[PDB]
Amino acid sequence: HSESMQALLHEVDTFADCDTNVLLHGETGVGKERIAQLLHEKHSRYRHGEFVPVNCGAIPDGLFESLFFGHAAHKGYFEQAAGGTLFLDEVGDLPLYQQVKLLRVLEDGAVLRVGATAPVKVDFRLVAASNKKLPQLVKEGLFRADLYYRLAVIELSIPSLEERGAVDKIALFKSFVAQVVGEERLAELSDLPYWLTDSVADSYFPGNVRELRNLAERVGVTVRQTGGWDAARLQRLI
Ligand SMILES: Nc1nc2c(ncn2[C@@H]2O[C@H](COP(=O)(O)OP(=O)(O)OP(=O)(O)O)[C@@H](O)[C@H]2O)c(=O)[nH]1
Ligand SMILES: [Mg+2]
Repeated sequence: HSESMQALLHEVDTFADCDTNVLLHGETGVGKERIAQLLHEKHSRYRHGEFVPVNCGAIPDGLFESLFFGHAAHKGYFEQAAGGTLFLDEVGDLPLYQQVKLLRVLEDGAVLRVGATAPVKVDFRLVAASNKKLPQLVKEGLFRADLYYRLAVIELSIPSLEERGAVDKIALFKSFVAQVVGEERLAELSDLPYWLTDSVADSYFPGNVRELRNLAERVGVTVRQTGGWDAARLQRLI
């Protein structure tokens, strides 16, 4: 890995095993959910519960209540993350009202299942992630200051691929390709063409590691289904 990743994983080593809330920063596809899964499985207690991922930017207002609090039957995300870790991706995309309901769950430590009269305690580790400048959203009143100061305790910054550099881009590409083709079959084929890795290293990935994994999956499947490195087929993919 590069220096950015080693520093980041060092932060993870320091801060994984404790109950404090974590806020992850980074562009789309840098690997924020992977980091949250790391934090989950390096927690000594919460590792035994479920990892519950939630994209707050794909929840329609009509279903927020059902999806988060459940029904008296449906189990919401809070109760699904009992003894585990809740990953709140795109937390900045929450509307203000849903921000307030979340902060009230976080402060009181309980949820009311829709259609119930007694609230039920809840215990989970909170990892939230955003790709936006949350403090500046708070200055504009698009994000609530109470929720922010409750979320933004352990802050981690996940580097982009352009920050990680060409050596890390090429190593990620190669391990993804090897995972798609099989290291043993890769051994029985020609070497990976140099123009391919050069092209990878000199390309900008807006989608960061998601986009790069997609490219390596297309490459690996082409190789797997044709039995070699077709330069026309591969060239089409760049
Ligand atoms: N091997 C490996 N895979 C990685 C690494 N970083 C990211 N990935 C993978 O690349 C993809 C990135 O997806 P996520 O981790 O969910 O990305 P994200 O940053 O949460 O994206 P957003 O949902 O847009 O915030 C996944 O398939 C990850 O497992 C890395 O350092 N090593
Ligand atoms: Mg995600």
